[PDB]
This record gives sequence, C-alpha cells and structure tokens, in this order.
Amino acid sequence: FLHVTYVPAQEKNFTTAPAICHDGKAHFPREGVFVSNGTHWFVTQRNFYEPQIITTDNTFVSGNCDVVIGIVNNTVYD
Amino acid sequence: TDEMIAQYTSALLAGTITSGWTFGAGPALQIPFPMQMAYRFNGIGVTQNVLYENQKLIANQFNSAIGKIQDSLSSTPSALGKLQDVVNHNAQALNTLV
Ligand SMILES: *[C@@H]1O[C@H](CO)[C@@H](O)[C@H](O)[C@H]1NC(C)=O
Ligand SMILES: *[C@@H]1O[C@H](CO)[C@@H](O)[C@H](O)[C@H]1NC(C)=O
Ligand SMILES: *[C@@H]1O[C@H](CO)[C@@H](O)[C@H](O)[C@H]1NC(C)=O
Repeated sequence: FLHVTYVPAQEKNFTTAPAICHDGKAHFPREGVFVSNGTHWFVTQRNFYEPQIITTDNTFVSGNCDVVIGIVNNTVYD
Repeated sequence: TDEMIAQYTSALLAGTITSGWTFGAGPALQIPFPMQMAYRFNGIGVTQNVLYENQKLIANQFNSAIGKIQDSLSSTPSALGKLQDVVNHNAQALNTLV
C-alpha cells in the first residue's frame, strides 16, 4: 500500500485567545482559532495559516465576556 | 527496560498534553490545553463555549476521576489479573516442564 498523506510543515508561533470580547459579548470562531501577529487579531483554520479579519460571519457570540477565562478585547467587523 | 518504557510513556504524555494530536501526524505544534479540549469537545459534537464556560467544573471533574482511578486500582487488584494471568501461565508451564 502506497499511502499518500498530508504532513504539516514550516510552523510559526502566534499569540492565541479563547474568545474575543466585543461590545459586552464573547465571540468564538465558527471554524478555526484566533491568532495574533503581535498587534492585530485574525481567525485562521487549524491546520493551515490563512489569516482573515475577524467578522460576524466566522464568529458566534454565545455568552458574555466576564465568565470566559483568557478573553481579549478586539473589534468584530460586520 | 522498564525505565525505557517509562520514558516512552512520559514522552507520549508530554506530547499529548503540550501539542494535542499534532505530534502524532507530524511536528509537535504547541497549543494551550483548554484549546485542545475545546477541539476535542468540537469533535464529539459539543461547541467549545461549553468547555470555556465550564472550564473550572470540567477540570475539577477530571481531577477527581483521575484521583479515583488510583483508589479503584488499589481496591481491586483483579483489574490487573489479566497481566498476572500471563505471568502465572508462563510460570505454570515451566513448572510443569520441570
Ligand atoms: C515565537 O518564538 C520566538 C523565538 O525566536 C519568540 O521570540 C517569540 O516570543 C515567540 N512568540 C511569538 C508570538 O512570536
Ligand atoms: C500584523 O499584520 C498587520 C496586517 O493586518 C500588519 O499591518 C502588522 O504590521 C503586522 N505586525 C507584525 C508585528 O508583523
Ligand atoms: C478590555 O478588557 C477588560 C478585561 O479585563 C475589560 O475590563 C475592559 O472593559 C475591556 N475594554 C473595554 C473598552 O471595554
């Protein structure tokens, strides 16, 4: 059996947060995770790095800001 | 040796704790443990907000279950009986031969 498999490579480290605090609401990524390149926050898929602007389409609110541990302040675009 | 098998076990545990399942499919990729368990809830069909809102409770439940595992093993040695069975069988065979 010749198994063709996908192997990740060229890893890069980022600062990550569980949720984004916008106007009193927590925001969680619908798919992917929240990363930071030092000054700006993006949402990317887990296995590949394609940063995108955190918007309402790729985030769901589902809660408040105080309960979540590690939440950070950032704007969610509409 | 037993020490080498212990070191394999420790390496597997460290990789699982620090990198999730990434180290098994390639280079070990660092990730906070809560985010790893958020992925793991997302796999079983539960949204990650459930973990993040209930992080302390889930941590306490996991700690209690892990602590209870040792008492469960200690109370009933028969849980290891299968392993003991292996050893016993081998010994019996040799004794029969003698
Ligand atoms: C990534 O790794 C480098 C190592 O050179 C370190 O200096 C940095 O603090 C790490 N984190 C980020 C977000 O760059
Ligand atoms: C992070 O990315 C933004 C692009 O939105 C860029 O303007 C900024 O310079 C980057 N910061 C670093 C430290 O690379
Ligand atoms: C930034 O986050 C902190 C959480 O420690 C919160 O108290 C603060 O209100 C946030 N910023 C704004 C402008 O709301």
